[PDB]
Amino acid sequence: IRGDEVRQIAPGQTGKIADYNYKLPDDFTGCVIAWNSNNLDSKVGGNYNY
Amino acid sequence: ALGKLQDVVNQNAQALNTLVKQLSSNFGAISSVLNDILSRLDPPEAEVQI
Repeated sequence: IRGDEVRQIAPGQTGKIADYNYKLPDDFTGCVIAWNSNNLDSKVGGNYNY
Repeated sequence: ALGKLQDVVNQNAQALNTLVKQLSSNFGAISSVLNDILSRLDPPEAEVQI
């Protein structure tokens, strides 16, 4: 996901991707994991395959 | 003269009147009316007030 929208993906919270793209149950149990990925995924000149 | 019977009716009615009147108090929440509490706040923050 884009960096600015990590903190919305949590049970109970909304947001455009949180609403129409991926949403968690408001009573979810488990863990959410995220980290910076420019090093392995992003390419010079613009990565648009996502 | 008919004090005893009157007292019985008065006490019972005063108890019912208090029980109904207590539905107007928010008890530390932000509104007595349940509908406002459910609507104004999103479901996961509405539940604690409810």
